Amino acid sequence: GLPTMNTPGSTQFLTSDDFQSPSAMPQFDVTPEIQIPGQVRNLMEIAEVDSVVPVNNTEGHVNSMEAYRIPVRPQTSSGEQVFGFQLQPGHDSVLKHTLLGEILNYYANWSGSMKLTFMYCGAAMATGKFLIAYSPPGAGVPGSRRDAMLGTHVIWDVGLQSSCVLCVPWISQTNYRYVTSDAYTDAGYITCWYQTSIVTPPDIPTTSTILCFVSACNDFSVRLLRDTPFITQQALFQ
Amino acid sequence: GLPTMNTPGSTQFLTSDDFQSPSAMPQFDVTPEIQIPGQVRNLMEIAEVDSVVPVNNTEGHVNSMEAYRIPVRPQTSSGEQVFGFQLQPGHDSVLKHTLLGEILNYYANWSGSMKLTFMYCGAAMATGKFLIAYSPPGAGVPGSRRDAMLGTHVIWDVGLQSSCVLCVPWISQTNYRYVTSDAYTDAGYITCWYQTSIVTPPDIPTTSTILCFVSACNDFSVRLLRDTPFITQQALFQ
Amino acid sequence: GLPTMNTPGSTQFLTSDDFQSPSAMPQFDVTPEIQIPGQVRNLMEIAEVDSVVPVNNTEG
Amino acid sequence: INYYKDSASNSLNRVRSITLGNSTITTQECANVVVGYGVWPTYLSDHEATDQPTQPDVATCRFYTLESVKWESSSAGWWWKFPEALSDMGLFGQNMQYHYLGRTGYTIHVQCNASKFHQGCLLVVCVPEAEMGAATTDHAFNHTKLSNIGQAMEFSAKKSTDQTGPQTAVHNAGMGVAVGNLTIFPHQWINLRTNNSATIVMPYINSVPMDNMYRHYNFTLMVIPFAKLEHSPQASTYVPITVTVAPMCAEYNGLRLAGHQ
Amino acid sequence: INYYKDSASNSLNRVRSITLGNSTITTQECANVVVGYGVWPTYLSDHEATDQPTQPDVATCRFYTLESVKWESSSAGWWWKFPEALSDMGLFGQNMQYHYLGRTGYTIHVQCNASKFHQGCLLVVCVPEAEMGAATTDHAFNHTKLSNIGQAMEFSAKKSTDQTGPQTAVHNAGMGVAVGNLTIFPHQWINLRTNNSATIVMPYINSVPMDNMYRHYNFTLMVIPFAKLEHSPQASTYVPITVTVAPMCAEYNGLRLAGHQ
Amino acid sequence: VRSITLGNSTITTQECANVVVGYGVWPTYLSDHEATDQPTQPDVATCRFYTLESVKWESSSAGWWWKFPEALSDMGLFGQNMQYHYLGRTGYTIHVQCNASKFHQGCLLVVCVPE
Amino acid sequence: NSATIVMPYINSVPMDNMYRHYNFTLMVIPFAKLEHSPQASTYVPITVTVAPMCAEYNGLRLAGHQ
Amino acid sequence: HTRSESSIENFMGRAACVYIAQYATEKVNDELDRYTNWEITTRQVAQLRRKLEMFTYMRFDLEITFVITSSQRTSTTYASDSPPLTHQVMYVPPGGPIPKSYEDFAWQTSTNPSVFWTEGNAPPRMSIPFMSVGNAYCNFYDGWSHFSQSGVYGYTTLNNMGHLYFRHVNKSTAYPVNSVARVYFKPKHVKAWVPRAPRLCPYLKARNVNFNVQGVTESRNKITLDRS
Amino acid sequence: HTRSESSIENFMGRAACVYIAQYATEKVNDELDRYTNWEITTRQVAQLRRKLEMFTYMRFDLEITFVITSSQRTSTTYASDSPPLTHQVMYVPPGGPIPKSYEDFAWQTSTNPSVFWTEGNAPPRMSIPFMSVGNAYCNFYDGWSHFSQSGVYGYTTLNNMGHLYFRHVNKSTAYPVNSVARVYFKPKHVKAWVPRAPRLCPYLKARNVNFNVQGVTESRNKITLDRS
Repeated sequence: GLPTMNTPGSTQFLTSDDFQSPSAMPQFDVTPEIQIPGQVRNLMEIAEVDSVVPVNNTEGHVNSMEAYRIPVRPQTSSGEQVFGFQLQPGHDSVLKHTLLGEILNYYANWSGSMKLTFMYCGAAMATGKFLIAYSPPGAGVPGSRRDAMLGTHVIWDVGLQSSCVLCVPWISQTNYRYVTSDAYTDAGYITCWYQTSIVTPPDIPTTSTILCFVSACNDFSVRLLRDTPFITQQALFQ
Repeated sequence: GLPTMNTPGSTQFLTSDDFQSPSAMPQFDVTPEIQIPGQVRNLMEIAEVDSVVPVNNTEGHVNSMEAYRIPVRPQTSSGEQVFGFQLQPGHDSVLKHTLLGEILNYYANWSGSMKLTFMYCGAAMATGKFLIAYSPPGAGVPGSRRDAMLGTHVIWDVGLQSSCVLCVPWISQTNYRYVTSDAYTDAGYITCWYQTSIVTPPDIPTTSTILCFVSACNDFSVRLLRDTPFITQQALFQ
Repeated sequence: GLPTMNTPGSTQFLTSDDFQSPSAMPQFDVTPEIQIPGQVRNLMEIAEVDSVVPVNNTEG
Repeated sequence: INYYKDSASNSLNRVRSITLGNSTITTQECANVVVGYGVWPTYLSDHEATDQPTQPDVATCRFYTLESVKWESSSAGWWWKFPEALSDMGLFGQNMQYHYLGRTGYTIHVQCNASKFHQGCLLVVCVPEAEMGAATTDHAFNHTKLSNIGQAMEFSAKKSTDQTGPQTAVHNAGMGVAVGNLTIFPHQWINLRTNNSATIVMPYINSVPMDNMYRHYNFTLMVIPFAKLEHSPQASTYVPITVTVAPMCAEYNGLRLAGHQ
Repeated sequence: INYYKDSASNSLNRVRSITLGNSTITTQECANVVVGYGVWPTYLSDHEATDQPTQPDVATCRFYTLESVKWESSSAGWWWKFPEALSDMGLFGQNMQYHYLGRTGYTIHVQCNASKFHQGCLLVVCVPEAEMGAATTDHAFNHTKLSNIGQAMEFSAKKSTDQTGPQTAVHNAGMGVAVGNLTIFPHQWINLRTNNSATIVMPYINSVPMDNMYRHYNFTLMVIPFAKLEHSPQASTYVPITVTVAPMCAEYNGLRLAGHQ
Repeated sequence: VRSITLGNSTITTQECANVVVGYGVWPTYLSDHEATDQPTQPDVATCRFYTLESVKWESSSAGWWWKFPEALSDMGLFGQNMQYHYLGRTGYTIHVQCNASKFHQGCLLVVCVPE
Repeated sequence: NSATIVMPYINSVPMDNMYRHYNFTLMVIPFAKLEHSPQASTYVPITVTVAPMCAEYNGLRLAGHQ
Repeated sequence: HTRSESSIENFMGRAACVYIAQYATEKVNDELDRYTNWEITTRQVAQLRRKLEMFTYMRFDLEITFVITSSQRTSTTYASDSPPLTHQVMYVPPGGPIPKSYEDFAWQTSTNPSVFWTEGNAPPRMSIPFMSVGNAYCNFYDGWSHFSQSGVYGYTTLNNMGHLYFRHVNKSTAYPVNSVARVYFKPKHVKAWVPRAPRLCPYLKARNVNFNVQGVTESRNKITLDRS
Repeated sequence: HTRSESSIENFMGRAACVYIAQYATEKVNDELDRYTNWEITTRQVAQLRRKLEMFTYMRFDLEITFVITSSQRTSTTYASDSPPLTHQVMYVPPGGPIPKSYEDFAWQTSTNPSVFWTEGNAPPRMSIPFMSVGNAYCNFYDGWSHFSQSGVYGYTTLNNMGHLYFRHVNKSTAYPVNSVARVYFKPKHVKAWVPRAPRLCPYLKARNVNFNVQGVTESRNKITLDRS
């Protein structure tokens, strides 16, 4: 017959191989596909969808609904911090278990602009302004509003609109950042600051709630598929 | 020679494989094919053919010809049941050993309309009407003629015609039903009811016979070929 | 290289197989065929030829 | 792409009168004539060979009448084996002994009438190659217990215990199947309510073009009652069944001395 | 280049009024109507089969109002399972018992108003195939603890210890996920600052064209407060939430006696 | 011989004998000239052959009567639509069936008296 | 052996509440009485099979009929 | 709904075991024989037989695969080092000479198709064409072998395909080893004729259609169903 | 930035273990059984399950590869010389007959797809098409098996794919040898529908969605960061 020669790499099982195989049930008539709403062709179209971030994860708040509620209230000295978390999607224990972070944890690289949507769930007669800043990694994390006004910020007035959008841009020295973050590729810091105050009329409760949502913009991308470091089983589930 | 690489799945024997093989007797002259009547190209053309159903399979009637004879007779209160069986072709012990069921038992899926042909083998001077209903699975099996008139039925008068046809339609929530039936895919219930009575002149015997025939319509189809669960041998037949 | 897959029936010796094989003496010059009378192309052309039948085969 | 030169080495391909000679039958009300597996019995073509095939058309293709059989209440059924039941039948059987091979089609006309006050249903079926099993296993049966010379071999309601006979349990058809599945073979139901007769035209069914018509029963005719004959006791009792067979396009070859040793 | 003939053997591919029948809803200030996964509920096509599908258009597609629920401070959330909460609802539920299969879309209109001096945020979401886990593991629950006949099943703030009920921990949504990730399902946020209502139009979501509407909850409607209801103690206390569902393009088949045993 | 199909229901035996239609009028839907919202017409799930209880014909039988739409009260989805609705309108096709042998005799009058 | 009458809607109004008004009645009256031989079959049943035709409704409210 | 799995070629075209041959290296018993023969028949396994006997006449082409597996005989010691075993299957045509014993010269043939196989490789398969003197394979023959209607009644006279002879090519092993060769038949190019009723009663022998009596269907309690 | 590793076919199209079957040559214990069965499910390994259960409805085509490795049982002696072991995997369709024991005749099938493998070769793979009576694979079924809402609540009623039966083709070895066959599933041609939230709580069984309660995210010290 045709003289062949076995190259190295034959008779192996690469688990990510792409080879054909003989069918077990030949000439099988498959039932027809039909219209089912919500066909997903790509995992990034899931990461587009917003999901509310458990910012208030200070135990014991993580076992209840209070982890999603950021408490705001009138102040006596303006310019103080509401919340702030390291921008490590997939690694920081704030938004790692969100819908963006749980998709990111199946990979080892990420690159794209993130979008933070905030929503003031307060009284309709209550007003006030907030400064939502984002500082690039550099050195270091800012420690005041006068320090965290020199980067990228938006000034959200809750009297005008109930929802704000802070589009965190992609300002990096690489093309990709790792999910399990290190000192090489930091991504920066998100903070929020009281611009003026919360000014309410009487007969209004003194404590309110902001929810924070995370999603991915159209330039988001992933790479280097791996196993997720969340689920650990020992034996076969019976 | 040509550098090759063995993929996984080589040097195996899949018993449903489709591979060529060297011939043992080459250049062999085969005797010519001729005209023989009754060439079968498909197993469904056998399941088209009717076959009489052993409806009266109450032991000891299965060891004699009486299992194929459904006894009808004049009544004193109209609206009573003659026969009734669960529509499990291949699994119900009424028509599993028929010509449709023994073909269905070689598979694991079935889909199509069934056709029931009944034939009144009574006296020529005897008359009467029957209600042959079919109720979709739902809940549950009907228990009266007033209950089993609300589905699909035909009213067969044995004075006009000696044969009736009840075409059981395909009303299912899936594309296919299993042969070895379960609670997921029930197929319904066939019943028969006395519409009025059997009215004979004198000098006629008081007991008659209906035969029931089963076949398959043009929309019948099978899938997932397997071994039949009827024949069991231990050693090689010598 | 080209990914192959061994089907059943490989590495066997069917004695009525029809496969090529590498030559032992390559580029060998064969002496020419000539005219020899009585070339037989088929065994049936031998069975055409008559032969006398031992009908009287009663020993001895 | 095929690698080999032999096709064993490829992969898979994934009122009414019917006159025959000087004979006619009646009554047929233009009801039903079943023709075989869709094939009308014709003569052999020239592609199947093999001297000169002998075709006695008019003197053989005629309606022979067998012996009548009694349909009682406890009748299980009967069977005949052809071309053995037409053995001593006129000039059809004289041509069987003098010839080596034969080939024939049929038109079996079973007739059984009763009044309007009778009831019962017959199944007239034509089973080709009805290889019957043994009544007593591991003991082969004689040919006379399978089919005599034109004599109606009857079934039984229970199992047999004959050492050298066939197994005559009628709900197993004598073959090893269910008797209710016999409708794939060419057949016609006799209903005493509406039919009174049955006429099936059978072609030649074999794996060879011709065959010696002594050592191979080409097909059998089973007449099995499915609904038993019930009548009033003051009615008529003797209800006979009569089988009227005619050959169709009979051919023969191999003319030698008269057989069949 | 493909070597085989089966596709299993290939390689990888690398102000405003909404009227339905004799019913209308208010108030909608032309704010937002969410339609499903981008799909409006229509009737079934002819490609999916299967007799005649019954479509009682006007007498069924109308706004049914459920029982109202109290939104307190310590309210974890509630859920309803459809088509089980519309069981005893007019002529929608009479057609469910008499028919084998069914198919329907919805338009759920949840409405909850308060003053300008109130606060709190609701999440009105429509989860398809919300398979709930067990409260007590290795012990299956009853169906009455999943969904009663149109009765609002409520969540809890802590873990349950019921032996035959679902796990009603609201921060795990009763399913096994994080409750903050419920925004991929079709939903709308009720903000008492700016919304006061929510209207989602849901199509038919299943893996089959039709389905028996008793033994399969097609989807559920969860109403979960994320920001709790806080008001001044001198304000109004009773803040009710009302669910107004209407079927859309309901079809049925398999007409038999009334179910559902 | 002749089959009459309404929904998933058929009747037999009819030897193409006689079908009486009303006062010459076939039951149709209402026109737009008579008004009055939207009239509900459950076509297939209601227009089907319901079978009542059978009655014994003795020698000393004087006769029977049924009143419609009261005899179809608990009949499937026809009677469920009667309770939920204020007004209604329907035509009928009453099929009375009573067979006997050739050795019987007797004559019935099947009549439809309005009001 | 049978009788089939198709009846239209007969009333003085286009629609009517189908509880407090019997629109028509079906009388089955034997004029010649059923006589048979005593050795024949005795039970001779009569069966009524009615189907509605082009049924319409209006006025959708709660379930009646008080 | 393409009836693809209901065609004849999808129904019959699947490998199924037809005989299990057993042979050893040492003739401990008369039965192993140190070699084994098998006349070709398809009436010894019920599952292929019921597929074949739904039709009166077949015209199938054939593919024959063997799965030979070996296993050591039970002794007191097992430590050895042997070269791999070579097996030989010699298809003997009908009427040809047969091996009378081992070490015969009939295994060194000149026209009989034979195959060789060393253990560890792929299972050896060969193809056999339509082997008949007629125009079809008769699954049922309703007649006798002799013209006087005597001798043999059944399909056995028309089933004449030959023999398969299994042996070990290696002369001796240091400890005896039993080999088990499982013959697998895969029909192909199948044309069927005259469909027969499916067999009810389980088989009893291989050369006849003998049976014991059975009921047509297992029984139930009543003839009618009763529940609300 | 082509989103190539974020498609569904790159996400699911990778081999992952789904069951680890264990069977021996000697039935030392009831558990080995000398053979082993496995009803096909994808809810026994967490890593493939969390990939599958991000979508409500799947339509994946399948490829099944086995990695069978053997190892001797611990005895006092191990010196032997055996022919290579041959393994058999017989996919039994739903409702078909099962082997009741070893030496049964259900292993000598006629329609069940089976595969054979001698140790030392490439790992054997086969493909199985879309095996469903509906139009999708339901990863979650929110309902009951019976019409009266009883019996079984969950996805188990719609997961009906069959059994895999593992055995040794060789009859006997001179010392017992345990075989471990690791089934690997590789989805292909995957179409997904209705994306679900990713699972938070670790699984507990294979036939339900039961869970224990967990927090949504591990906690931190404060809500604000503080450094210059």
